[PDB]
Amino acid sequence: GRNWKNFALVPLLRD
Amino acid sequence: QLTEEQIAEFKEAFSLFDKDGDGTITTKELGTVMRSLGQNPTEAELQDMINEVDADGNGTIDFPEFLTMMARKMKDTDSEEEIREAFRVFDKDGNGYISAAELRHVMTNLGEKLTDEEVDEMIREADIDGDGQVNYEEFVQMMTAK
Ligand SMILES: [Ca+2]
Ligand SMILES: [Ca+2]
Ligand SMILES: [Ca+2]
Ligand SMILES: [Ca+2]
Repeated sequence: GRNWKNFALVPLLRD
Repeated sequence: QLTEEQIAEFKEAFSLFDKDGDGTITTKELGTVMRSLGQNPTEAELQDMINEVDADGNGTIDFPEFLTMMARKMKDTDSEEEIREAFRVFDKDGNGYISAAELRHVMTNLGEKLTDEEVDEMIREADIDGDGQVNYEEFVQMMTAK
């Protein structure tokens, strides 16, 4: 029970 | 309907980048994080990343500008290609399952100091089937479901 979504998005920030 | 939980999560994510704790994210701080993930953004790309969200024109990202950056990116992530790319960042051995050990390794490489229990908590949150690991479908659900 700890949401990790923001970290998983980090490699995608470069877009 | 923004929750205290969501805010703390954003705060953790902000602080990952804001390594000196001065409350702003600079191009150098973004560069350091992306490089710890095996990417190599150029100076111009880093400047363009800040520019997309830099509302006060000051050249760095503050808290609400970081929130804007994240919200744009969440909205922009539906592609299997983008999600699969992120999945592979975490599935180190490529076996199709993110283990607690792999997530611990990536977190450590990022500079995030997490207890074993905190990492297990993260795997539990994304694990739907209860096998104790995160498969691709579960990772997708985590990314696109909110
Ligand atoms: Ca900083
Ligand atoms: Ca700014
Ligand atoms: Ca694996
Ligand atoms: Ca699972």
